[PDB]
Amino acid sequence: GQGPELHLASQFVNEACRALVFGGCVEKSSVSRNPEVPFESSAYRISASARGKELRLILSPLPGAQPQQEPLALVFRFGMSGSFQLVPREELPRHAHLRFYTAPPGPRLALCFVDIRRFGRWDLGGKWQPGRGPCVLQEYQQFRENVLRNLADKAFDRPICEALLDQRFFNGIGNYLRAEILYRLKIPPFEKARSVLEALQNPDLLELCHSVPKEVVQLGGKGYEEDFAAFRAWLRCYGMPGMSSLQDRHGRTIWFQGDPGPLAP
DNA sequence: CGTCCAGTCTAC
DNA sequence: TAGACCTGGACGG
Repeated sequence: GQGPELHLASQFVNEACRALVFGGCVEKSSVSRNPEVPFESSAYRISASARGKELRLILSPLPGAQPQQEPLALVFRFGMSGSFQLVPREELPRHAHLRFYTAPPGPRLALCFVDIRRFGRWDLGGKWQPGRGPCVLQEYQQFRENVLRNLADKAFDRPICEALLDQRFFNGIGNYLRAEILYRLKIPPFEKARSVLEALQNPDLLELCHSVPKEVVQLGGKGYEEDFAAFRAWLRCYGMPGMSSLQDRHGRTIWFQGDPGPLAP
């Protein structure tokens, strides 16, 4: 996921787990090379929040939960294939690498971090990855100033479609989003980042870095395969017939119309 | 069958 | 940076 997927997952966790109570340990799959989660509680609630391409779960024990314990936070990055699912306890998906189990009475469910390709990671702190800029979805004003007040940075030397994946500055922006955003303004992908942003020191590029991911979040769907049909209709550029497409210098495909721009490999 | 396609993260 | 890290779906002999 990119920002909208992390945001929708955080919403899913909060809605699904709102009236659930978990107990037991946090079971990690043998196959997963991420950390064991050292947390056991007779009774705990799960909640989520998102910031850019990161999701923080908090495990919060109830009054009286044994053993006595402070709440524990985990931060996930999803990679290419990461998702949350709430399934029956006996019918865990293939590639569920982290499971939290409901306590009884009522049906015995499992909240699972499911990650086919195992690119997703998690950490025992609750701290956002330092270096990551403000969330384009929830911290717009901070994200926007953080760009304009650092155009001198060597990252803005690169073409605009490469800078747009720099998570120090576009925390939440992924491959489909850079395609869709530039297509709305018809900005050539291999225009020089500093030149495109100096030109605004009309929704502009930084406004669309907020508003376009927001359009995806308001669509809902995406696991939270039917409300993928809507999303695939929503795309105007990325992967769409009669669209130009090159590799950026890190070998990532950028979709666009017409003029590729001055720095085009 | 077979090949190619879909965000970090860390060590050269 | 450039390569590694993984699985499954899509498309082609």
